[PDB]
Amino acid sequence: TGYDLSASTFSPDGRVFQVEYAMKAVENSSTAIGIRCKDGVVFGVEKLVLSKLYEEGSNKRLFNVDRHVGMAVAGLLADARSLADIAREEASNFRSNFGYNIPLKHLADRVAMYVHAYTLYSAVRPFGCSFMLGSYSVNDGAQLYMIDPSGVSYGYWGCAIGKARQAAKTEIEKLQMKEMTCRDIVKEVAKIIYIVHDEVKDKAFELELSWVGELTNGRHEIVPKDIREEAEKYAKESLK
Amino acid sequence: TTIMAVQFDGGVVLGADSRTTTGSYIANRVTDKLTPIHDRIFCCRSGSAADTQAVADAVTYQLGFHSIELNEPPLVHTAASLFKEMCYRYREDLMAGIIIAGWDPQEGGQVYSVPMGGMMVRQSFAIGGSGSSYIYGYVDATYREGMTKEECLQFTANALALAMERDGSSGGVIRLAAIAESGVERQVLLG
Amino acid sequence: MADGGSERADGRIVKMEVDYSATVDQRLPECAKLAKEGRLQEVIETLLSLEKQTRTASDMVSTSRILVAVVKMCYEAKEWDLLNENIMLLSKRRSQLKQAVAKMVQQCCTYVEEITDLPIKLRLIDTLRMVTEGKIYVEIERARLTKTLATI
Amino acid sequence: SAGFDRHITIFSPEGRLYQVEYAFKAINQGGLTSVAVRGKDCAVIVTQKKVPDKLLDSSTVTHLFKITENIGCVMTGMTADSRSQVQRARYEAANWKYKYGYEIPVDMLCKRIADISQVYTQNAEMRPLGCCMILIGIDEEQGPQVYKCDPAGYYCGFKATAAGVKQTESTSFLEKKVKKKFDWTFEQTVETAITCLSTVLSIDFKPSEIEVGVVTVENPKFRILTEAEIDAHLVALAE
Amino acid sequence: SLTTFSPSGKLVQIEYALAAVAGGAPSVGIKAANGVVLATEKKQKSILYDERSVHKVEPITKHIGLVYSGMGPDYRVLVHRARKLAQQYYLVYQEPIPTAQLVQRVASVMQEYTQSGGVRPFGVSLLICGWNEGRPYLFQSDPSGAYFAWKATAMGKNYVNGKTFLEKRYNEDLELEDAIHTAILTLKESFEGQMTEDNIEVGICNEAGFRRLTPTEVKDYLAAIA
Amino acid sequence: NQYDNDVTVWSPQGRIHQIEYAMEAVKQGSATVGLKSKTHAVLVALKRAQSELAAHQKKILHVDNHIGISIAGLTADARLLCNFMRQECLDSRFVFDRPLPVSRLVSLIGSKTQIPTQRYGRRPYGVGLLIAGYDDMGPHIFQTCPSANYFDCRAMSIGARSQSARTYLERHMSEFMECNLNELVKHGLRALRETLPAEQDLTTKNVSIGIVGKDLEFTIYDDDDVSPFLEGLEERPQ
Repeated sequence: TGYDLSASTFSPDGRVFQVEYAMKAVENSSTAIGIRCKDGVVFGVEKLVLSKLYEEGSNKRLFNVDRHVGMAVAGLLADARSLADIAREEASNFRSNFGYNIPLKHLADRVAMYVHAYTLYSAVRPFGCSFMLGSYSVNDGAQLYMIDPSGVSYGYWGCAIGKARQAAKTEIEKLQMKEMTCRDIVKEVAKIIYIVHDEVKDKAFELELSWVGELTNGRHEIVPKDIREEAEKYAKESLK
Repeated sequence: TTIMAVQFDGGVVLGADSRTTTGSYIANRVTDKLTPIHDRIFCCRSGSAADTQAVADAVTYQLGFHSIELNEPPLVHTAASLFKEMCYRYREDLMAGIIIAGWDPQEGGQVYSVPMGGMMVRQSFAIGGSGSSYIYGYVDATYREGMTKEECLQFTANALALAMERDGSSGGVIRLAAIAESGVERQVLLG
Repeated sequence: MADGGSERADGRIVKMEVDYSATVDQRLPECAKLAKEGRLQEVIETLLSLEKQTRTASDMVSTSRILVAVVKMCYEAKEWDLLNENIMLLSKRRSQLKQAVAKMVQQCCTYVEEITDLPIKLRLIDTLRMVTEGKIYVEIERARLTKTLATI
Repeated sequence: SAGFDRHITIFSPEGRLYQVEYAFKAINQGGLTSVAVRGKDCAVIVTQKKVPDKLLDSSTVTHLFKITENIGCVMTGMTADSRSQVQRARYEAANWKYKYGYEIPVDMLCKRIADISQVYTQNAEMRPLGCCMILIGIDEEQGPQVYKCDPAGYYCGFKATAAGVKQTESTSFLEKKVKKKFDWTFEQTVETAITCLSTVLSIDFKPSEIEVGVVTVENPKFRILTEAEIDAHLVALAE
Repeated sequence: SLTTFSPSGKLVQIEYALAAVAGGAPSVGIKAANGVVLATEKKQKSILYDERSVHKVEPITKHIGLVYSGMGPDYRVLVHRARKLAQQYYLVYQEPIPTAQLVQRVASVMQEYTQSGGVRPFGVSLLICGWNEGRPYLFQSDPSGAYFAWKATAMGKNYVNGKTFLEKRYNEDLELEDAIHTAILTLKESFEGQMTEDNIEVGICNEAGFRRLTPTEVKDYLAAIA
Repeated sequence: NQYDNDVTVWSPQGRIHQIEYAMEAVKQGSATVGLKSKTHAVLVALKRAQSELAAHQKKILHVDNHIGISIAGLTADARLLCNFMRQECLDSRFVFDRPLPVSRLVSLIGSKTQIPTQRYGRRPYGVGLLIAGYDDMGPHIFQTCPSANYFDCRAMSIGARSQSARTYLERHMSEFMECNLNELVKHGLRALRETLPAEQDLTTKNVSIGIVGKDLEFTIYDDDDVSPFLEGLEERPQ
């Protein structure tokens, strides 16, 4: 209301309204949470079918950036695809220049600088994405990071991105997060996603769960969720 | 000329002659042929001088900048990969006999070798220099797996002694370097 | 904490009755950190109230019985360090001070009449701190009026 | 006034420009406090953390950024500008080390960072990196140093130094405190830093919220204190 | 912005930069018979600041002094440009550059920044001086690219008042010491009441070379000079 | 509404309306329908003309030996992405000496159309791609959008009044999976005969069918191998 056009200009009270408007763009996006255990990091995304036109296995927001790192994006999908390609490129340069796996702090700092560089100038807009970054290493343990649309990148035990950002972490934080291995945390994330928004505004949603840790020996892939089928036989027991 | 690096259980031990010559005249009688890069990782050079000096300065730059940005002590294999890239990129113009050694907290003492081509390999001991062929003759005779520090010092002492004695270009004085978890130990011997 | 102060109080109920006031020295960091934790409204204030009332009994047995004026300065330094690790903005945790110093100046009332006026007036110059720096209260400063009347 | 709506970096009438004096409170949206003190052969940084979450970590909330092995810093303001400024500082210190063969003095580094911010200010079509930076380091023949770098590109450096949110009050306490001519025997420095932040913010809190970065002419390496010795200093000033 | 003229007047963005110069810290500079005296007025905001870090009086070569009245952050930039340019002249000709050629090239640089259309002008007015070939000089520039030649002048707050004192006080014939005396007089006319060994900062230019005076002799001289 | 001019500007509700306007520009193309069986993928479009005497503007165009696209919207961007498509096909056909999987090609299409949707100085591409192909795992029916958010389906339909087509696809998507080519194609035109107003009927010259098969190369048909496809019908239920 006065000056919020360019991404270079300041306000009479000193903040950039472009960055705020891009931050609350992801607020309308789907709910995506993440949490780590003592030997791994678990992702989970509330994903919704439009009406009946999807195929249940298209456009998966669970990407796979490096051999041990993947994203859990939410927001504008194509911008997240481009950012995932940039992250693949950065891990490519590191693997080509130093001969070992990228530490997640350095990767997150390069990605944060790339996002900040798209927030700086006036020709371009800030990104409309907010994503998660998990990892595991034998000499480092489990690491879960978090990048906002502005470019502030730091670490968590658990997080949530979407509508129910507070309404997930209200009952995320009552989890005994340290003493659990991630194979419990699979159905834990299942119940957390299943709590929020069963039928209220939309009609139907669908669950994806990504999975990295010591049990994959350092690999990162989606769970065989059909194996052990841990949502629904507990989701039907989570309504009471 | 003649440079040498032998690892043991606790750490590594380096060694070189000095005697940088040009043709048949000695230009310089005593030389720091081995070069600190980080506080725990060395490299010792041979071949041409300006090539290895410029490469060592740029590697010191890149490695110091990278290890400060990590806020962690660097790896040895990292410096070996950096020397590999810079050697391989200008093999048309460089003559580097760079041998990387150094103790590491994660992986202990390691020795890497980069000859005139630009390949990188891990070894338990290495030779280098034009007058290294001879102690390369008997380094597979006298060496024993699992030495102590003093056995490595006496071993490389006899080695660099005979290399300096036999080759015309080699000679000068013996410099040693001992890298372990404890400290960096340089000394100047003759005998 | 709530139980954190309940333990200290519920334990020390005989630790000073006949046992010397050395378990006080064994309980000084106890009450100190109990106040430090400092529950918002009433709980840890009730705990500190029990603690300072046990300390009033300790005053009866040491500062009102032995009257050293050094044990008085010791209790005052105890409460001093306690308030050094405590805000007391009238932050619903001040019974550690209000009625504590109320019974302290009642001790003074019993002191100027019984103890030599010099140790009690030392206690009084310390109560000067206790209120003039510790958010002076009306009736506590009515006791200040009668105590400067005692100085008269 | 404006009028001109101060959208780009031009000169307004009588006579100032409004972009940089809007950038001077991009620090103030950080919600954070920093204090530096130089008394004697030591130098002390102190800065608190605002972590409301138990799910959030504690190691990676660190604002003390070890620039080089003898130079430390602390940042306030927004985080992205701060971290990018820190990597520029590290890169240019490494450039010094490559070009000139020896360790950079802390003065030239602040000059170079200020010049980068001025070039970001002189040419338009770039945001002027709204974060403030305080540096410390030891130099031979000059002792310790404390410097401040502005988002405008105005470096300065001085004895008792503070920037953030509440530092009119901090400099009021440091005028009312650095006026008596006593020496500063390193625990005098730590005690005055803790108590100046303890009088500005008036909290008197656990040893787990503030971060203390020190450098001393006995070990010129930059050094971040541990919870045990922070607790030791805090109860050492507890009377 | 900077690309188009007014209906009748002048370049408003240069006039505003001149106003920002006139709103700056005061200074005075006097050309005498044998030397040139420069003097600034450098007040710290608090009692905390150090007076050994930032320097107003700054040499360009060993015999060329230069002060300003404006913003240090632009001052240092065009100082560094003048450094590199003077060393390029000394590369080309192997001879220390004359001050007129310095003022030409510095004016060319400032003029190039006054050209269109994204960069702002400097908010800096210089006072350049030097002792080239016996006769010393004094050259004032401005943000507009122009330059002048003075016998004695001032820039900053109350430059009009200081200049009307300079017209009355100064003359044609003095020495360097009498020049410093009248310079600290006309700077003391307009500065604050507490003027110490650190609030001022004075460099001179003898024919033997540039000399930047110390706080020792500055405190010795301004210890109630009149 | 004064923020509603360029691609760069985020809205105060976060919805960049240039993307919405490009979507609405896609909504004014011709109707087209693509749907696959387990072994054969068929996409059918609708032709139009400028006048009676003129020929019809074609929609199904060839790309590669196993790739063919439908289209709706602009034609300059259509041929631009066509040339880029053929180029990236013959690029990998040169280098790897294999046919391309479809998914990486459409990821390259999204990465191609990303740049004109984020920087300033290019418009988002008004484009209506319906892509049929064959990797090792059978037929694929992908669709694109000017927002580059490409979808995979089993049967889609884009263009003007294509929603009744979608209702038909809803009530026969279970039936689609089993059948061979002929009744599959006539399900496609039993979507197209509801993409039309009821007072006129689909003739020969206005319809186009392109079949790609697991052993069958991609082939376009016009009126003459479509006269076999147009018989085998009844009237609409009037």
